[PDB]
Parts: sequence; structure tokens; C-alpha cells
Amino acid sequence: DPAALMQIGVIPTNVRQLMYYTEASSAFIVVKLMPTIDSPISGCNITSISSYNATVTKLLQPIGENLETIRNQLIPTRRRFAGVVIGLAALGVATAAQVTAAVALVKANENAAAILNLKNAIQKTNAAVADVVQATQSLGTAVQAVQDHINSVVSPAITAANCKAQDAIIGSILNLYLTELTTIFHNQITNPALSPITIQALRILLGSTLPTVVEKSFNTQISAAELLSSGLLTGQIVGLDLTYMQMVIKIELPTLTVQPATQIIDLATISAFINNQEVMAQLPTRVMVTGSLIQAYPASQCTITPNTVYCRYNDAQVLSDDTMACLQGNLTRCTFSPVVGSFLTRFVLFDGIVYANCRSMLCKCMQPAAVILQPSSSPVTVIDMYKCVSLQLDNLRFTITQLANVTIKLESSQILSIDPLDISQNLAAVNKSLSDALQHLAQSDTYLSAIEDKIEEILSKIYHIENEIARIKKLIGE
Amino acid sequence: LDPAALMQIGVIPTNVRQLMYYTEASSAFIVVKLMPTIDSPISGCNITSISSYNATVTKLLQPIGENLETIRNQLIPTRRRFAGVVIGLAALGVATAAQVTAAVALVKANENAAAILNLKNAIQKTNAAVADVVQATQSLGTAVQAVQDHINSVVSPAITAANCKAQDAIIGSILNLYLTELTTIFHNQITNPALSPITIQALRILLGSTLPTVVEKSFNTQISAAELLSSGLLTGQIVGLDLTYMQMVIKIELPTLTVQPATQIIDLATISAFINNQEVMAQLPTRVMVTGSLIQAYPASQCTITPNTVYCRYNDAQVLSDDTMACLQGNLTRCTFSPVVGSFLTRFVLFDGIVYANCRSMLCKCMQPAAVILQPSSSPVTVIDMYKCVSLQLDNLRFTITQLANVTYNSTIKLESSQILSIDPLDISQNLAAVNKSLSDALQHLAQSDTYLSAIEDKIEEILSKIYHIENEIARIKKLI
Amino acid sequence: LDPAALMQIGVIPTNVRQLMYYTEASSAFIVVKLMPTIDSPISGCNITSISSYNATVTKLLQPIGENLETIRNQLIPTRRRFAGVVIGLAALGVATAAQVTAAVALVKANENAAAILNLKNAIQKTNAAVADVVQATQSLGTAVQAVQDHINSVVSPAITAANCKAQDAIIGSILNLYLTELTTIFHNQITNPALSPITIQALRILLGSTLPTVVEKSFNTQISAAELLSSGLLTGQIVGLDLTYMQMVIKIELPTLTVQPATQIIDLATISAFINNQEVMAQLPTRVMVTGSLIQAYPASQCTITPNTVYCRYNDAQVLSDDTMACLQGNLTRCTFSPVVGSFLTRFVLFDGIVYANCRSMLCKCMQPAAVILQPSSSPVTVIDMYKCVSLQLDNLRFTITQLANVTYNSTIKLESSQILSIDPLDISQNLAAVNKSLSDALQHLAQSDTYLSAIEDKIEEILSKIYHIENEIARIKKLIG
Ligand SMILES: *[C@@H]1O[C@H](CO)[C@@H](O)[C@H](O)[C@H]1NC(C)=O
Ligand SMILES: *[C@@H]1O[C@H](CO)[C@@H](O)[C@H](O)[C@H]1NC(C)=O
Ligand SMILES: *[C@@H]1O[C@H](CO)[C@@H](O)[C@H](O)[C@H]1NC(C)=O
Ligand SMILES: *[C@@H]1O[C@H](CO)[C@@H](O)[C@H](O)[C@H]1NC(C)=O
Ligand SMILES: *[C@@H]1O[C@H](CO)[C@@H](O)[C@H](O)[C@H]1NC(C)=O
Ligand SMILES: *[C@@H]1O[C@H](CO)[C@@H](O)[C@H](O)[C@H]1NC(C)=O
Ligand SMILES: *[C@@H]1O[C@H](CO)[C@@H](O)[C@H](O)[C@H]1NC(C)=O
Ligand SMILES: *[C@@H]1O[C@H](CO)[C@@H](O)[C@H](O)[C@H]1NC(C)=O
Ligand SMILES: *[C@@H]1O[C@H](CO)[C@@H](O)[C@H](O)[C@H]1NC(C)=O
Ligand SMILES: *[C@@H]1O[C@H](CO)[C@@H](O)[C@H](O)[C@H]1NC(C)=O
Ligand SMILES: *[C@@H]1O[C@H](CO)[C@@H](O)[C@H](O)[C@H]1NC(C)=O
Ligand SMILES: *[C@@H]1O[C@H](CO)[C@@H](O)[C@H](O)[C@H]1NC(C)=O
Repeated sequence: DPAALMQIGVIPTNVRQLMYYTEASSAFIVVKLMPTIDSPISGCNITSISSYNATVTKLLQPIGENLETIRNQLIPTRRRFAGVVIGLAALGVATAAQVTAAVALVKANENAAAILNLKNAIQKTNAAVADVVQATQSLGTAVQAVQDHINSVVSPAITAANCKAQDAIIGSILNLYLTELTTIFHNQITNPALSPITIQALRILLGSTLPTVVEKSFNTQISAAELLSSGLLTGQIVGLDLTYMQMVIKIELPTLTVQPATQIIDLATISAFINNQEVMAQLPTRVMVTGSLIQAYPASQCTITPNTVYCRYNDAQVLSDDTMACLQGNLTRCTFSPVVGSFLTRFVLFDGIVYANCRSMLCKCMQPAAVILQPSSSPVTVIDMYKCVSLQLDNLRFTITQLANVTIKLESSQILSIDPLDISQNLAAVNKSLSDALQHLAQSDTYLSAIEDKIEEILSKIYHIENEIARIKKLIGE
Repeated sequence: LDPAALMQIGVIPTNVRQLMYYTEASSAFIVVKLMPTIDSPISGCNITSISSYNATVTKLLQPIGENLETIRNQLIPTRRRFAGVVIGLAALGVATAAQVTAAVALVKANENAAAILNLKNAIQKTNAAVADVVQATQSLGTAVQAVQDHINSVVSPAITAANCKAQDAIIGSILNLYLTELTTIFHNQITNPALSPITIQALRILLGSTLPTVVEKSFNTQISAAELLSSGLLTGQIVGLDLTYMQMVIKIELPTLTVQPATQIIDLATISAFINNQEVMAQLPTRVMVTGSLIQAYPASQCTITPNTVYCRYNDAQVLSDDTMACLQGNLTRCTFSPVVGSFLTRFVLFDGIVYANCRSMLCKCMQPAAVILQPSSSPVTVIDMYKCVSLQLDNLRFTITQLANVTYNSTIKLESSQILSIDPLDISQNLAAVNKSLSDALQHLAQSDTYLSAIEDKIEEILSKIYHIENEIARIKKLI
Repeated sequence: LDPAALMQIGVIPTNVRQLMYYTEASSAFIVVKLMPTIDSPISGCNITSISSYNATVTKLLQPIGENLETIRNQLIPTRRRFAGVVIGLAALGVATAAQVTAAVALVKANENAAAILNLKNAIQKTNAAVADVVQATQSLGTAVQAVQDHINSVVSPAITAANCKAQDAIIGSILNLYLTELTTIFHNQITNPALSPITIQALRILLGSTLPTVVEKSFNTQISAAELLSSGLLTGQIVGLDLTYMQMVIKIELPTLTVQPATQIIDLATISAFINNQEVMAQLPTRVMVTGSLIQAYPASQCTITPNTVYCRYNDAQVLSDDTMACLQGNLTRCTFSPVVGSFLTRFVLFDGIVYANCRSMLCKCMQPAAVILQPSSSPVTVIDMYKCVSLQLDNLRFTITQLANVTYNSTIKLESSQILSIDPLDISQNLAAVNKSLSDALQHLAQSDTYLSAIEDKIEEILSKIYHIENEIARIKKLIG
């Protein structure tokens, strides 16, 4: 919490809010894998069409078989899903996510079936994008990623002359798409039908259609530029027909809300100069604060904006008692690893002010023409208008115009290395010292046990002396 | 053999696969014709983009070409018909077993590669994206040209002073786009580039829309082109090159897998658990190989995975510690738990119809017997089969449970809080510094302690003396009487 | 300096390369026309795509523009001609050196930027993939349109109400593919988007089929277009942008390389060895920098590598521990080995004709001199040169050794078993917990040995007291008797 933690060299670089998922707006798409070629054909065969159909069908066999095993067999069983999830054993061993996704799958069964009910019209229609319609109502959108390119190249008629050439252009168009499909449909998981469709997969699958579909299916105020460039869009396969080669995907757009009393701070670190060496604090690069509570929170899998971080689920990791204390101001509990600093990690601008390691890097001020030096008592030296106005950090001059407002104590036992190999070597060293301490103990024990025995002899002598003084005292005393 | 009943700790076997080794392999030769054929007549015009493309690509292939020449037409076959053993390997400088292996293969494919480049003229004259290279009614391999179909599509029937500007432009963006991708594969960084493996990813860039056709046409295997294209099975290596004709000969190889008996590759996932008053997660390898009583960490990140099989070139196993083995072998007092920030996605798992959840860290609201499932401290994880709940609700997710478990909680769980620690470097280093600090005090305390000891030795020599004199003084006083 | 007698340990030098520092960098400007030119006449027809593409590419470039403004158009130049001062940096909020460095370079190029962004119309109205930007017999750089050629092939000579739907479809997919790729480069995540660098990856997406042409045209160095495109030497930054004309001015920068006199960058590979009865591997860094007697880990993950050279903008070196340095310098008693599961691929190496192999873990069968090479426990690795074997066979691999080794240099290999341990975090923590348990017992046992020490000192104090009385009587009975 105490950002006064930048005396050490760790500077906050961002403060975003945390958004969670409340509900989701959806849309159904039918990916038409086989394009429409309705021009008459005689005395000629277009082999590429056959091959594409065969290779793609085999490629989709796992998704299909999984779909049947789950859907068309153990959950909706020759009847109509009424809301009770049954036979989840069908999934074998599944994660919470997969189980969640399976339920969503059966819940979508009725819509997927409505759309697949029109598979035939969808196939006969030549179109890159098209509204799947049933008597005055839109079920969703039907897309075919290669249709436009195909229409540009197909001959109005395919005769025995055209043949060779046509089978070639259609061939390369289909095969290129096929190849990209190969990139997305690999049979490795047990329930592939339940794997999420990423925006990258959607791009491959929908080709040049993605933009059009993105707008056509969502009415939110969010622009098509955001949906495409961010990672909010995510979909899942909800239906398949291998004969018409049509895949029904359900796309989803999250409805993000902000979680109160929670911030997600980014921490960067410049090299400090402590106890005679260039070092760098060792802390998480992204933390989450909720009052006094602090967790590590890298949103590598979340969508990040300049002022917000939207995450599917919580990815927080617990920090160590020593780490927290260090973030909460207590700098004697931090940890610094030595480093080979460079220009890029020796300084940083922070709202006009510049924080830098002037001990490791030459902070040669120009206007005041005075070379800045750094007290061995200060890890990092600040630099505002007061200390300079036109500073020059090796090959880079620039003015300074702001002013910064506002006890140090660092033990060299805080300067360690956090590297497996390095740690194991120190561990070995510590262990050898424990072994020396144990030997010292043995030596020590042996000696004390020897004194105890001499003490015994000494007592046996005191007695005899004592008794001898009692007798000699019987020739003059009682 | 790994009590899978290590599930009481929250680790669940999510997969069991067979391991497969690569006995032999089938291969085929491909000639990548880098220069498109253009037959439409040219007159009163000069397509320059073709000149540039030729120049840039020839440079980009100089390193591979030079290397290929040095090894081949220079030192390994020694420009003398190979015999059976390789000679002159010092030519490679420093090489790894994988590279030497490839070098040996290079010279072995020497004969075939020659046969193919021997037809570089015909191969180049022929306009075709894919064509069979033939000699004496035999097929030596396949000839591909990734852009041909596209070029053919755009190039006009006759190029003339009128077209020139527009034709050169389209033929240019086409060749240039290919060039860019190609420039993404051939970067000279190593000392022996001609020996670097060609991946399916590079193979795709190199062959373009031609890949599916080639894959099908090169092997007859039962495996489908879909498996071949979508798996990582296929691999290739350069074994021929003619910079003049810009034709690169490549040898593609498809393995012939075999099931190594008595071996399984198990995937291990962990849900969080509640132990000694904290939400923790067991720390173990995520993928182990098992053979008898031997367990090794087997991260097959370099292999081809199937729902039932794992196949690798060479095993990438890692040895596990005695404690970690003890743990997976069933001795839970040896496992290691790290505290974690649980979430819905990590507090339960479905295992063949029965659920396994951390009902302390999560609200397991049973719906049928309408009760809140309470998790006793002596259970880091609860099991929920039909007998405990026929209708369960887990945070907005409701489902039925109609399968019965098989009681094996015969032995109570013995777990010490010392098993709960962080396995993260930073955290480990801090702990080590604490340990060391504690030991340094002891080492100091022993040094001072070593002083109160030197004092005793003294007060003892004093006593032994005063005693020696008191004895003389007594016998003296005694002899006087 | 670095006994390669580190080879007796199975760690071998695979590459020695020179290091190179980036001195000066010759630049060049590029104007990216994000909108193609359709000159053919249009009648009664709305090419819908041109509108949509435009609305989208624009909201996409808003962040880069908005930010690029608050910086250039509002807080560094300030409605006036720059004068080498750089004020108002506070506008960047918190910014790193690389960013600040860029903000400087931005305002510095502002002049050339606006110059180009002043020939908008000439650029827009012109129809070409690659167009030289000129102003009074001078090249201000190059203007480029990634999709132009393609569009020209497609676009009909005259777009009518009959061609419409058809044309809007072809043109529309061409633009949308490009738009999609652009959606891959321009996500708004940072605070100063405009400052983020442009990679050859981003560059490729942006200029498409143009890149090879632009590159060769705007640089006259000895480096071939091939290398500039294959390596990672090229970089650029967004200097000028105009949302209305959809033109982005970019500054491509090609670095001038300068060798660091003494430094050398060595790559270390390790084969398994057989030490204290088990197969293991030495735990050293993979790439190190060596200058005289200083050694640092040098992972040039970013840098541009060549068979003989390594060029980086700034260092990425890491400090090595004393034990690691001692090991790298020949003191093998300080190295660290980890038991491993060996494989063919990691059991041997060819070093200038001579093979180095673990012949305990692998069967080193000599073919010509016909014999099986045995490796004594004392040799963690064996060296097979021509003197030992002419034709060797390492299962399936059969080759000839024609070189001789002379590195017969002798030095006793002293290796303690405490050098064989795991470097895996989980394993380290398990070991640290055991060391802790001992430290724990030692401390309790110490508590006790502190109790005796007091009790011993107690009976001593007593003895020394009884020796008082006994001493007075003997001095009394000595006088009261004379
Ligand atoms: C068309 O050609 C394909 C092979 O290219 C063949 O399998 C098919 O039988 C031919 N057409 C039919 C259905 O007869
Ligand atoms: C795919 O080929 C099969 C024959 O194997 C045929 O029944 C089916 O209609 C084809 N699908 C399409 C959409 O062409
Ligand atoms: C900061 O650490 C020191 C010792 O490491 C401790 O004495 C102090 O109490 C800690 N911070 C506070 C005041 O809680
Ligand atoms: C510590 O040293 C002893 C012998 O000196 C050894 O048995 C132990 O393995 C070493 N360290 C550990 C616990 O790894
Ligand atoms: C054809 O164009 C190339 C460059 O594009 C040029 O080098 C050559 O001179 C031209 N034709 C000739 C031989 O004049
Ligand atoms: C590529 O250019 C070279 C010389 O510039 C020429 O010899 C060669 O014929 C061209 N490509 C081919 C093999 O047609
Ligand atoms: C498990 O480990 C304990 C100590 O960690 C050991 O005493 C016990 O024998 C092991 N389990 C059994 C009974 O094999
Ligand atoms: C252990 O602590 C001692 C003093 O407390 C210190 O000298 C030593 O460097 C520490 N261990 C290591 C080598 O990190
Ligand atoms: C073309 O269509 C778009 C939307 O479909 C519309 O906004 C635009 O006004 C139309 N063309 C023009 C500029 O009139
Ligand atoms: C982009 O759209 C704007 C208005 O929507 C228009 O002024 C501009 O001409 C379009 N792009 C260009 C520069 O052609
Ligand atoms: C190598 O290490 C040993 C102990 O591990 C040490 O005694 C020796 O001095 C070191 N090498 C030399 C001779 O510097
Ligand atoms: C060492 O053991 C003691 C108790 O057995 C414990 O308090 C300490 O935390 C353990 N090691 C460390 C410093 O983590």
C-alpha cells in the first residue's frame, strides 16, 4: 500500500479497476464450411471439392463424436431437455469449466436444432454472410469465409475445357482455408466439443466475415473495433452436422460491472544501490489491493484496458508474510537481487519528477551544470526542478518542470539471489554450516560430560579431606 | 502403484495414455520450386518485381546453400560415392547428436536429391502448383510451387507495354508476400542451418495451399491427411538446393509409432483442499510416466498427444525426488501443499459422475436432501456421490448426481502443517534466509557458550590445585602429630 | 580464461560470437495509407464496405491518436516550433526510460512528420502501393498502401448499379481481412500507446506485400534487403497520424553496429555425465558474456544473432554467483550436477571431429578397431578421437573419426556427492524443510546443553565454596596447634 515504497525503487505505473462478469449477451452463428458453387458442370469433375469435404469431415470427427456422446446420447436422451442436468458421467473426468460448458450445451440444444433445421436452405444460399430466417424471425447468422473469393473466380459454366483451371483456383482457395482449419482443430483433449473458441480461432473460422458478423450480432454500445481487438468475444460449439458441414457456434459478449473497493496496481522496479552494489527489489509485477489485503494478480488471461482489468475468474496468488510487509511500507523486510543495470532500468519519469539510480548511472545535469551524486544512504535519488531543470542521462537531454513533496535502514542480509541454482547453492552452504554447528555441539557436549566426571572425582577428594579434618579435629576438638 | 486414492488430497488423474516410440519411418521427397512459371508472352515490357524477388530470395538462401555445399559437395561424401560410414565430420565444427544424425541423413539422401535436381530444367519449365517429378516411368517425388495457382489466376494472357505497370504490380505483391513469409522461416543464426529441422509450421509457409495435396500424395499410410496436417508428426530437412533454379529439395518423414508396453502417461490435476485451516493445493508434476514402481515427471510438451496416446522422438522424462515419489506412491505425509486463492473453477471436478469438491472453501448446497454439505476438518476434500446428494447446486450451477462411489477412506488422513509451504523462488529464498538467520544465532551462541567453557576449565585447574595443597597441608599437620 | 576443461564435465562451448553495440541509427519515414484509392467511376451505388472499414479502422486508431495528441499537439511542442528543451513530460504520467526516449524522438521528428502529413491529398489522390513522397525535388520518405495492388486487380473499370453488390463484396473482404490483421496490432492496453514500438511483425501486417519494397528503397546500407527482413534489426515508431485521411506516419530506424573490443559471447551446451554412480547434467547458464575475468549470464533472447555476431540495444546480462563463476573458471568442485534421465540426443557431441560421450550411460561401440569403449567411474565423460577409434557406432549412427585430441592436459577430478542435487523449486523447498528440521533439533539440543552448562557452573561455585571452609580450618588448626 504505502507508495513511499519507491525509495527502494519500486514505482507504481498503473491503477486500474477490477471488473467482474455479471451476465452475458449471446448470438448464434452457423459456420458453413463448404462454399456454394451453383454454376452448371458437365464433362468435368472438380476433385478439390471432394477432397476438401473428406479432409474437413475427418478433421471434425472428434468434435462430432464428442457432441454425440454428450448431447445426442446421455443428456438429451431421445426426448426434450426440461432443465435437469443428467448423466454428467458422460464427460469422464471434467473440470468445473467443462461441466459448466456442457450444461450450456444442452441449454442451447433447442436453438441449435432450430438453426440446423434450416441446414439445407443455408447450404443452397450463395452468401458470405446471411440472416438465418424462419417465418419472420432471425435465428442467427450463417457465414462462409471463402464464398466471396470463390464467386470472384468461378466460371459461369464449368465444361471439359474450364475443368483443369477451375479445379485449380477452387483447389487453392479451399486448401488454404483447410490448412488454417488444421491449425485450430487438433484432437488432443477428451471433450474437445467443450473447448472454448478464442477470438483467434474465430478469425480463422470466419475469415473476412468476422467484422460483419461482430456488428450484425451485437447491439451493445461497445464498438466493433473493441470486440475485435480485445478478448471479450468467446464462443462455443453448440451443434454440428457433418453431412452439410455446418457448425453452430454460440458467441458471447460479457456484461462487465466494477467490483467495489478493489484496485489492480502495476509495479515496475528500477535498480537501487544498496550496501555497495546495484540491486533490484523482488516483488510481484501486478498486485491487487482490497484495503489492507494484497494478492498477486497477473491478468495474463484477462482483458486489460488503460483504466480497467476485466477477468473471467479470479487468478490471484497469495503473497508471503515478508512480501506483504514490504509492500505495506516495511522496507527492512524486502528482498533485493543484485543486477547488471542498464540505461532502461536505471530511471523513470513519474508525473514530471524523475527517480533514478544516480550512483550506478551518471546523472549529469546540464542547465545547473552540476553532476548529481548519490548518498550511500539513499537507494534512489529523486530529481525535480529544484535539483535540476535540463538533465542529461547519457545521450538523452530533457527539461524537468515539477516539484516533489515529502528514515532508511537496509541490512545486506536482504540482498540475495532468487534463482533456483543460486538458491540451491546457498542452501548447500547453510546446510554445511548446520553441520559445523552440530559438530561444535558434539565437541561441546563431550567436554561438559568430561567436567561432570572430574567433578565427581573432586567431590570424592573433598569428602576424604573433610573426613581427615574431622579426625585431626578430634585431637583438639569434640 | 500410485494410489489414485491420492484424490483425498485433491489431486485427480484426468488422463491415462499409452506411450509410443518411433521405430522406423517412411519418407518422400519434395522439390519446392521457389520461382513461379510465367508462360504468357512478354513484349515491350520488363517485369522487374521478378528480378528483385529472385535476388532477395537467393541472398536469403545463401547461408543454407553454402552450408549445404560445405557439408555435402565438400566434406562428408568427399565428392566420392558414399560407402556406408560417414567421413569428415570435423567439417561441421561443433554439432549435437541431432545435427550429426541429420548430417548422416543428408549424405544418405544424396543420391535421390541429385536425381531430382537433375531435372531442375523440366521441373522449372512445367507450370503447375503440384506435379510429379518423373524419370524412366518412376516418381522421384513431388514438385510444388506455392504461388503458381494464384499467379496463373492474375497474370494476363499476354503481357505487353500496355499491361506492364499493372502486371508487374500484381505479380509483385504476390511474390513479395511469399517472400515476407519465407523471410520468417530462413534466418541465418546457427553455424549449420542446412541441418535445422523443417517444422510443419515452416512447411506450411513453404508449400502454401499445396500442403494438403502433397501430404496425401506422398504417403499411403492409414493415417488421414487431417491427422498428418493437424498433428506434429510430419517433419522435414533440406537435402538439396540449386540457387540458380531456386529449387529446394526437401525430405519429409512420417514416423511409424509403436506402443511401449507396461507404460502409461498420467495427467494429474489438483483442485484446492482445506488443510490445517487454509485453502491449499497439492504441489506435484502435472504429467508423470508410470512403469511398474517407477514414476517420472513426463512433460510431453514436445510430442504429439492423443486422447489415448503420447508419442515422442526421444523421452523428455525428469527424475522426481524421494518425497514426491513417496507422495504419489501413497504417503500423504510427504506431499507438499501451497496455500492458494481458490475460485469456482478450481474447487471441484467431476469424476465419472461423482463430484470432488472443497466444500469448506466453497458452498456445496445440496438441493435434494436440501442441506448445506459440511466438510469436517479431517477431510481436505469431500466426495459427493448419489448417497450424499442426488441434486447438487454449486454457485449457480445445478445438476444431478446419480453414480455411487466406492469407499476407500479406510485410513484417516495424517497431515502436518509443515507440509504447507510456498514453492515459489522468492518465497523459498526468504524462508532460507530465515533458516540461516536462526542458524547464525546458534553459531554465535555457541561461540559465547564456548567462553563459559574456557572459564570452567580454569575454575577446575584452580580447584585441582587448591585441593593438591590442602592435601599437603593436612599430611604435614598430620606428620606433626 | 574459462578452462574448456569444463568439457571433462560434459559442458561444451558450441559458439563463440562477438558482441555488438548500437551506436547511431539511420532512419526513414513511411506514410501508411490505411485507405485504398478507387478511381474507377461509381454511379448509383454505395460501396458499403469502404464506409464500415473506415468507421472501424478509425475507432481503432483513436487511442493511438488521442494519446499522440495530448503528447505532440498539446504538451511538448505547444502550438510553437520546438527548441530543444522538452517540457511538460508530466503529461506522460508515469513513463519508462524507453518511452521517455521515444517521446523525445517523437517531438524531434514532429517537423518532418507534419511536413508529410501536409501532402495528404497528393498521397490520397495518388493510386499506388508504394509512392515516393516529394516536395520540391526532395523525398520526405515513402507513402504506402498495403492493399492497393489487390484492390486494383479486383475493382471493376466502372462501378455501376449492376456491379455494386458484386464489387462491394470483393472489395469488402479485401479490406476486412486487412482490418482483421490490424485488429491484431492495435489493442488499447498501455497509457501511452503512441510510444509503443513497432516490430517487424507489426510492420509486416501494416505494410503487407509492400515491406520488401519499402525496405530496399529507404536504406542504402551494406546490409541486404534479405537480412533487414529476416533479422530483427528494423523497428519504428508512430510519429504522425491523421484520423480523417487515415494516414499514419512511421519512422523506420536501421541501427549502425559497433563491436565491443574485448567481450565475447559463448553458448554452453551440456551432455550427461556419469558422476558418483549416476547419470547427471551440469547446471550452468546457457549463454554467458566473457570479458577477461568477468562473466555474466547473457540471454540474448531479444537481440539479433548471427553465426559470428550478437547485437543488442541494451544489456540483458545477469550476475552469476561465486560458485557458478568458480565453476565456469575451472574449479569443478563448485559446479552443480542434477540427476537426469538421459537420451541419445543428450549423451554425446561432436567437437571439431572429436566426440565427447557419456559411455557409461550409452553403448559406445567401436567398429573399425572393433571394441566396446568402457568408461571408468573416474571419467565423467569419455573423449573418443581417432587414436581410440576410427569407425564409431552410437546405436544406429555410424561415422568416422579422423581427428586427434591433444588436450591430454591432466588435472585430478575431485567431485563430492554434495554437488549432485536438484535445482527444481519443489525439490529445493523439500530440502530446505529438512535442513530446517535439523536446525530445529540442533536448537533444542542446544537448549539442553545450556542447562548442563549452568548446572556444571553451579556445582563448581559450590565446590569453590566448600574449599573456603576447608581452607580456613586448615589455617586455623594450623595455628591453634602451631
Ligand atoms: C470425382 O472425382 C473424385 C476424385 O477426384 C472421385 O472420388 C469421384 O468419384 C468423382 N465423381 C463421382 C462422384 O463420380
Ligand atoms: C460431403 O460429402 C458427402 C459424401 O461423402 C456428401 O454426402 C455431403 O453432402 C457433402 N457435403 C457437402 C456440403 O458438400
Ligand atoms: C518491520 O520489520 C521489523 C523487523 O523486520 C519489525 O520489528 C517491525 O515491527 C515491522 N513493521 C511493523 C512495525 O509492524
Ligand atoms: C547436508 O549435509 C549432510 C551431510 O553433510 C547431507 O546428508 C544432506 O543431504 C545435506 N543437505 C541436504 C539436506 O540436502
Ligand atoms: C529488366 O529489369 C531488371 C530490374 O528490374 C534490370 O536489372 C534489367 O536491366 C532489365 N532488363 C535488361 C537486361 O535491361
Ligand atoms: C534468378 O536470377 C538468376 C540471376 O539473377 C538467373 O540465373 C536465374 O535464371 C533466375 N531464376 C531462374 C532459375 O529462372
Ligand atoms: C510416510 O512417511 C512417514 C514420515 O514422513 C514414514 O514414517 C512412513 O513410514 C511413510 N508411510 C509408510 C507407513 O510407508
Ligand atoms: C547466512 O547468514 C550469514 C550471516 O547471518 C551470512 O554471512 C551468509 O551470507 C548467509 N548465507 C548466504 C551465503 O547467503
Ligand atoms: C452507405 O451505407 C452506410 C451504411 O450501410 C451509410 O452509413 C452511408 O451513408 C451510405 N453511403 C453514403 C455515404 O451515403
Ligand atoms: C474515412 O471516413 C471519413 C468520414 O467517415 C471520411 O472523411 C474519409 O474520407 C474516410 N477515409 C478517407 C481519408 O478516405
Ligand atoms: C576450488 O574449490 C575448493 C573447495 O571447493 C577450494 O578449496 C579451492 O581453493 C578452489 N580452487 C582454487 C584452488 O582456487
Ligand atoms: C522450521 O520448523 C519450525 C517448526 O518445526 C517452523 O516454525 C519454521 O517455520 C520452519 N522453517 C521455516 C523458517 O519456514
